[PDB]
Amino acid sequence: MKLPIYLDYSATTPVDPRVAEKMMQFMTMDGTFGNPASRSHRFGWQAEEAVDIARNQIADLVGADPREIVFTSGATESDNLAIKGAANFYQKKGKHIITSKTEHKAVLDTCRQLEREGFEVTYLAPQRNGIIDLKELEAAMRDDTILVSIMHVNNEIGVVQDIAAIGEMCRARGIIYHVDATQSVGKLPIDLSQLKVDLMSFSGHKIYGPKGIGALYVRRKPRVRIEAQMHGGGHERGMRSGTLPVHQIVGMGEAYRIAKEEMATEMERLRGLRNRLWNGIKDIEEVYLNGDLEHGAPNILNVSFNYVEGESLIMALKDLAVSSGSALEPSYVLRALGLNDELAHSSIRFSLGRFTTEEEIDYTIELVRKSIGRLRDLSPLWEMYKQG
Amino acid sequence: MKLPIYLDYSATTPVDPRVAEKMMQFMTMDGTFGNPASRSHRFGWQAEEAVDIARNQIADLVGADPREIVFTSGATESDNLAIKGAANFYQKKGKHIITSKTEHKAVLDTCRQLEREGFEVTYLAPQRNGIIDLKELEAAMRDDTILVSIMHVNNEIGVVQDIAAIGEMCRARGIIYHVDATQSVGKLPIDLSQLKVDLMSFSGHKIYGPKGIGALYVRRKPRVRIEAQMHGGGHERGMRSGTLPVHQIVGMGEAYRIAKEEMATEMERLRGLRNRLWNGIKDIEEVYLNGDLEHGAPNILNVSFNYVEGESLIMALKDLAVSSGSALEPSYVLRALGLNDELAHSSIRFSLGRFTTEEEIDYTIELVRKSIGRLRDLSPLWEMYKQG
Amino acid sequence: AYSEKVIDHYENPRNVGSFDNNDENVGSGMVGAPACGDVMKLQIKVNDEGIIEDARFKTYGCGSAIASSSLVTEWVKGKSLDEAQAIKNTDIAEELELPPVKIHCSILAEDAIKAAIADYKSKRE
Amino acid sequence: AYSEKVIDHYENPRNVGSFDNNDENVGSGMVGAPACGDVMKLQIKVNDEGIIEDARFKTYGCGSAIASSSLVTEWVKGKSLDEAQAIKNTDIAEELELPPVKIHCSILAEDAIKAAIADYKSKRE
Ligand SMILES: *Cc1c(COP(=O)(O)O)cnc(C)c1O
Ligand SMILES: *Cc1c(COP(=O)(O)O)cnc(C)c1O
Repeated sequence: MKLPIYLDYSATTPVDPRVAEKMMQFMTMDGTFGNPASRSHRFGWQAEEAVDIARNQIADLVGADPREIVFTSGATESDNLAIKGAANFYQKKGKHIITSKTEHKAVLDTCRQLEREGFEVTYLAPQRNGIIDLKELEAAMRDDTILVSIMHVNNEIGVVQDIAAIGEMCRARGIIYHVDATQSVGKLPIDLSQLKVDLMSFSGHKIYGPKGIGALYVRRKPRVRIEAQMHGGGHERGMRSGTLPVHQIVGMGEAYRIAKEEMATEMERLRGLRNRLWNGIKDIEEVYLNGDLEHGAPNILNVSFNYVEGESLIMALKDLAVSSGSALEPSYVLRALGLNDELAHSSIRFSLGRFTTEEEIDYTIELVRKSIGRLRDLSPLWEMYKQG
Repeated sequence: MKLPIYLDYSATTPVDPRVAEKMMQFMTMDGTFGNPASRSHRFGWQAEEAVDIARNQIADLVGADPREIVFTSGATESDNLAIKGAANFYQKKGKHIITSKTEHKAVLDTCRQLEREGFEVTYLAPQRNGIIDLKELEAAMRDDTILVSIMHVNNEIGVVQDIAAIGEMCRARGIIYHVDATQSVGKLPIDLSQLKVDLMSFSGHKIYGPKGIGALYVRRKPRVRIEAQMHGGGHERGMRSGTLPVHQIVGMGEAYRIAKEEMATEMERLRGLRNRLWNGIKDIEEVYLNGDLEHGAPNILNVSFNYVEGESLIMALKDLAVSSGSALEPSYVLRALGLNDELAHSSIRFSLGRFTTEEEIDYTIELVRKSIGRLRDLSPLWEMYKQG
Repeated sequence: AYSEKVIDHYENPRNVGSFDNNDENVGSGMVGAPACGDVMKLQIKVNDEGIIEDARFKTYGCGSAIASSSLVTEWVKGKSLDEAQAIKNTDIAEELELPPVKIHCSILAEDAIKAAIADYKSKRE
Repeated sequence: AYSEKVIDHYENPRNVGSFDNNDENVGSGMVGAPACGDVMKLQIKVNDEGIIEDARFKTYGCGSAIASSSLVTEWVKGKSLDEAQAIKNTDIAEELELPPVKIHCSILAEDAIKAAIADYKSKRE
């Protein structure tokens, strides 16, 4: 054992040892510490070669051309670059953008800014199960719609949108389609040679890579074009200027090479635990699953418990390191699903990972049963519910 | 010895061992790998505390309030954030910006973009010694000038602009003043409690920290305000959204704590070498110093050799890892100084550092004497010069 | 970010339960204050001719909110009608060392005890 | 990014120097081509009645540009006036394995030899 039990892999994941020891060789004076931009000597070249390896490692995992891989500082920057770059590029065709109310902040806040820049954004409401209704997406599309952004796996509830089907719809009407795939990379399979996705964002620290490094897939064929948001030398094919963080990039490339291998088995193991977990608590009187057990990420499970206050719940689960629908504002995701503020407040996001064990899932199962029945004993609302 | 000799510290510096071993403790599952944003458990807290330590370490080195420290991905992003954020904020007062033609690309390219956004930029030409004439800066200032950006130490020639004097001029006319201090941090002394500087950019990998991490000083008093360019949660006091790269930040904080200590002696040592180097080559018939031996950075030395072609020179110096005035374009810095394309082409930027030795400086001195006299023997221009 | 006393009272709340609302000896007041959407039910039973015999509570909110009403039931035992009447939220906050944010838990706790008292007085009749 | 042969010729250029421009045996042509701003001076002295005795060069440009004119002086030795006349830049580029970018070094090398020849023919008179 070892308390508290880390069940917050969706917030961040621990850098796999293999990822780290590879990074070390690109830092100190005796390692490969050079600047790839230095195109005039050995140091810059050796760094440059390591960069390419990683760029390919990342590309192979998603079935893309390494040239389509643009390096950023993380999924946040990627999301910003993707939606801002394209919107400013294809603005002459139109200024209307479509997206899901449940999108990660990096996307929503970007659209809020764009709105105040003159663009028009349509935030779509998802069904009670989090799934987006494609009929509604279609109705929202107009001749001047230029960009659509729907994420693969959701970071709060782990629901999986049919990005493939959406890609078709978009391509069909000639609309740029962006996918925040940060929670799905290395978990769910991705092949950009099949997928009609124009822009995709990944980070590393969600799949056991280092923080502060990400990538942005920009389709080469049919060519998708974006306006750089980071100027100063026109690096990354003039899409993202700035020195390439080699040791950080190596880290990513390596974590992606590992993902490609162990993703198959690992993801089905997590699915067994997640199921186990829900099994052990689904019988509790008024618990609510947020998302879709069937069609949802295998590593994320978000549930809402009725008649107990959000904060008192978190406190009761001192032994666990999870996340919640609290922040002076409940989770906007859970409220876009059609949960009232109270039910939204009292939600726990269990996120499993590499180090999770059946042993721990069992401990949590009991811990949750214990806490809820106890807090409900203190609850005067529970009583009123219990009797009329 | 050990060839080739690394004289390109201005491109990047090797992560000091102490910096690295501190970073390692914030990566793996047994270290402090948590997300600072996770405000609901031990993991997020321990990471959060380490972040603060580093934020202060950085602040103490420059004499600033840690709250004035905004984290970025590097000096490029800082430069972008600084100039873009303020320009979009204070745009109602005016849309005119002033800057030096010799500024790093991260600044210039930013202003090129802004120009195409509706702003008006005045790129000032420096004197033959690289120093900016303050009388000219003043003449350029108008009632609608809102921002001025002049860098401390120049990255190509290492000239030092009197940022203090400029700060006064700006504050006096109520103009926001930004300083790209990336080449000067941990080398030249900086105290923002004395300096009238409103915005300052630093990175880490120029002073033996990890790449892909930087900071942006935003003055608290008198309050300077900027519009965030990276949206998604309003982190860093709503100026820079995105997960804080702990291990990267720790790296910076640690490299700055080290700088504060060893900067005093180290910088005067480098000055001795740089002098030694120039001593050994200043006697060569037609060599030209770019910058100001007196008033210039102690670690950078950029010289132009006449009557030899740029590329042939670089090739001759196979044994050294330096940088040059080549890229289909000579160095715009050296051409803004008033050097013709040929003299600009054939320039070498020697940048010294932690590991540089007198032994190596001597080797370079002879190597340069050897090469130039040899290439001049092949030069038909040299002959025409030699005889009428 | 919680205080030690709050943890104690949250993890071991004193006087959980409820009284018969027609006990004649009992005055019950259930006050909530949507604004954060909490709600606590406190109620007493009085030693006829003044003094308070016993009280009980149930609550829904932070550990602070809980510890708040817990403390109150504890304080009220052995008190008078009026002695408990002049308790004042401020004192409850000081005791538990409540941060500015969770100050509303005191106000509410006070509301609760005062409301229970008023209920007792109203029934006699 | 340079080829082995280029390195050889750059580091050990063959036939560096210059001839007397009034040698009567010598035809000298100095051609440059601002466009990259290089310049190479090549000149020969001919074995009266056709064949070429010896040549010499000086140049200013890349290692490629240098190796280019170096090679040419080497090739021209023992050649004829016309044999050397039909050298063609392409052949020079193939030999040195020049990348698309440094192709201008061939064109120039050819220019140089052709210009030197023309100079010899012009003086006789
Ligand atoms: C965590 C997360 C992000 C943020 O990306 P960083 O690389 O952490 O800046 C963006 N999108 C999703 C879906 C995430 O889960
Ligand atoms: C290297 C450099 C930069 C770039 O900053 P990174 O942190 O390398 O992105 C900016 N300004 C100056 C003066 C530099 O020397």
